[PDB]
Amino acid sequence: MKKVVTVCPYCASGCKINLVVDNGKIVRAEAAQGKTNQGTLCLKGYYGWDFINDTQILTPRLKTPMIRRQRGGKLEPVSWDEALNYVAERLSAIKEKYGPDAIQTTGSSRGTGNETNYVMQKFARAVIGTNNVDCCARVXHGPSVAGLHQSVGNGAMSNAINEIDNTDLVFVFGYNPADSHPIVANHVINAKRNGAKIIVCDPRKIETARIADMHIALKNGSNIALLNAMGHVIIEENLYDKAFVASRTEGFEEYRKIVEGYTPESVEDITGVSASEIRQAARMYAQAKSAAILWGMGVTQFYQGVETVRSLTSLAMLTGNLGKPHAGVNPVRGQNNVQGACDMGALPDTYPGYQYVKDPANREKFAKAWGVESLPAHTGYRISELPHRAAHGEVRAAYIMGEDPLQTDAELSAVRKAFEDLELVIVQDIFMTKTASAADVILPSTSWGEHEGVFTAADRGFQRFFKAVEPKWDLKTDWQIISEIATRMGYPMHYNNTQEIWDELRHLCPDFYGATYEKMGELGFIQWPCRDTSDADQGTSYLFKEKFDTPNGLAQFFTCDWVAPIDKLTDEYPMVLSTVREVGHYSCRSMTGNCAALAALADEPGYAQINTEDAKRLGIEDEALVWVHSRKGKIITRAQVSDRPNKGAIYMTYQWWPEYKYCAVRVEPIADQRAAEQYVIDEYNKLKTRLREAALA
Ligand SMILES: Nc1nc2c(c(=O)[nH]1)N[C@H]1C(S)=C(S)[C@@H](COP(=O)(O)OP(=O)(O)OC[C@H]3O[C@@H](n4cnc5c(=O)[nH]c(N)nc54)[C@H](O)[C@@H]3O)O[C@H]1N2
Ligand SMILES: Nc1nc2c(c(=O)[nH]1)N[C@H]1C(S)=C(S)[C@@H](COP(=O)(O)OP(=O)(O)OC[C@H]3O[C@@H](n4cnc5c(=O)[nH]c(N)nc54)[C@H](O)[C@@H]3O)O[C@H]1N2
Ligand code: SF4
Ligand SMILES: [Mo+4]
Repeated sequence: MKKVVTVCPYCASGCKINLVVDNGKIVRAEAAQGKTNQGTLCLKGYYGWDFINDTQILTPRLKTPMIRRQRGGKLEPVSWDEALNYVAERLSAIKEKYGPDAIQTTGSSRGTGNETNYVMQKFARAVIGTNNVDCCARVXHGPSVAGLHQSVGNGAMSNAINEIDNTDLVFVFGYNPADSHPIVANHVINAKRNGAKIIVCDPRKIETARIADMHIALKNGSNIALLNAMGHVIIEENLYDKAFVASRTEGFEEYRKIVEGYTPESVEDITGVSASEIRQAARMYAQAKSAAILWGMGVTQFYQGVETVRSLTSLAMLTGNLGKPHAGVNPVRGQNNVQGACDMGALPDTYPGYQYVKDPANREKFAKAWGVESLPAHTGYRISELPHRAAHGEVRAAYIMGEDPLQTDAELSAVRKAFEDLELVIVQDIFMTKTASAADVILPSTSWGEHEGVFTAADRGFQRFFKAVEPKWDLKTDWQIISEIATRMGYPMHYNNTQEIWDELRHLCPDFYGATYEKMGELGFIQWPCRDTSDADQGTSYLFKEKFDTPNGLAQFFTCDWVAPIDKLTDEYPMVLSTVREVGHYSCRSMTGNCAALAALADEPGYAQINTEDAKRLGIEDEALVWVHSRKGKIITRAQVSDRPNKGAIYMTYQWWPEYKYCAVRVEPIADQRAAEQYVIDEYNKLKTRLREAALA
């Protein structure tokens, strides 16, 4: 019996886990003394390791490569040699004929690791010769990045997760850590425990709200309105940090100009918050010696999402809550490694280390390092643009690794036809997902407990995770697959281990250079920038101490006018629909749902939080399956009646097989519940056998 140290592959909290191995199998998992979790794990880290053993509760783990040698296809098992040769040849042929930009590749924000993301972007750039690399996941706060990037020059959490504990005030906005990042919620509770004030801006009465000094339950979608009003009060009452605004920012006057009209009274009906509440929240935020803002999707998944991010960052600027510890602007994003995949350059406009491909010097260094004449300089296509690029014949092949767009992208039928429009779709995954079943070629890889690497936690903290068990089938790591394809296409690539990949990149990225494997060790948490390999350099806790990373080093102010959501509530669709998380289960459902204990927790079709009062009116009972109506939309879900959601809006999840946070719908009860249940079991059985029939063939 031995314990192998790893990092949770669920959410970005970065909890260290000791996987206990006995014989050649993982026996159980227990918390380790990581930087962030310090001996605590939530339900998913504790029980979510089971999926590695191919339980088949939902879908089987991929065991062999496959090729569908005819669109009306029999996806048939094949040797690695046939798969790899097939891909390298198709890609070469597509490239020569239509050009490198005719192929699209994806990074992956899950259990694969940073190293393989560096290998895929290298593959796209040095081998195919395109900048078409991108992560879907990087919509975990896609808007956050550039939005935040224009205000501050860096889209990362400005301060450490561990710095939260000592904030004087936590400003939670469109963020529900209790379900989303359990271990980060603990840091917030500990902050309150150390004596911090807490303000929660959220429509729903989430867990955090109950410990909050002030719960600002604004109306779904009234974001910029309240934000402008708060900025208004802060300036009106002279609560801003003038010295800071003068020496470190730009844009005050134009911001001030706009927020002027946004008096608290003027926005009481739009936000549904009383002016005194607004003023009080604004003063509490302004009065705190140090305040930290944490946000999530309730900010980004809105048309005015990108605006709200910059609008919040402005409050932080106004109050000089940047450049010091226990403060900051902190988008706590989703996946265990959404941060890493970005840090590794799995983006169409930067090499790893946030070294823009548009810089001739950056290209010179990389092209030299990669032993290549020229590296493309123009931005690549974004994975979100696939349907469109495929339809118009601009991208002829998609190399999708560790993503499930045929389950996760909006209006999935769109991606089904893109797949239909593409000449070739390669899907490299760990499970027979809906996306994998639609592919032309499946390339099976190792999973999280079967390989090693590094992940970057929510706050840019690099961490090592180790291989705890061998794959039981003939699998290759994602980077071995890409490397061999690269080699068969004429570009020599092979690595003996992930440290070979890491050291290579360390040498090509100044801000990552000091974070050696040794420094990270089994429990080191090293936040970049980490420039010197010397033990004296343990990383950077908070960003912007001296300057701001914007071209002229000053943060940039911004807000705009509040604009009501696109979905007009009607007498026909009187309710607002918004999605939300819940522990137990995790996004894609492929891992969480293939764990015996976790699958026991989540029911099909899944819940829809409905407000006690709303339900009564509509004649909807708790646990009762229900109908949710929209334009060209009707979904069946189980009602979870409660006082938590706010009257007028229902909150479903999406972890079941664009202004995503606001949608006008009409919830209606079901009479023949028994005919509804059977329908659900029926559809679920159908999909399950489908995927099974695809893999087990
Ligand atoms: N409609 C809609 N679209 C969205 C969002 C939304 O909420 N709604 N949100 C955005 C956000 S925040 C996110 S997080 C994304 C999420 O969407 P995706 O990026 O698709 O994320 P997952 O669905 O978690 O898919 C990860 C896949 O990688 C596979 N995988 C896991 N480990 C490995 C590995 O080691 N190797 C390989 N090759 N594969 C592996 C898993 O089995 C799974 O199939 O979508 C974004 N776009
Ligand atoms: N258990 C579990 N945890 C997860 C995941 C999972 O699948 N399961 N997925 C991970 C991933 S990939 C992601 S992207 C994150 C997403 O997690 P979060 O960023 O926490 O996002 P949600 O819970 O979807 O929405 C956050 C909050 O925004 C609030 N909100 C909605 N509309 C508004 C608004 O108009 N204004 C304001 N102020 N608030 C609003 C909602 O009530 C909700 O409480 O979770 C991650 N953690
Ligand atoms: S908080 Fe997140 S990273 Fe930690 S054990 Fe739970 S799912 Fe894993
Ligand atoms: Mo996400």
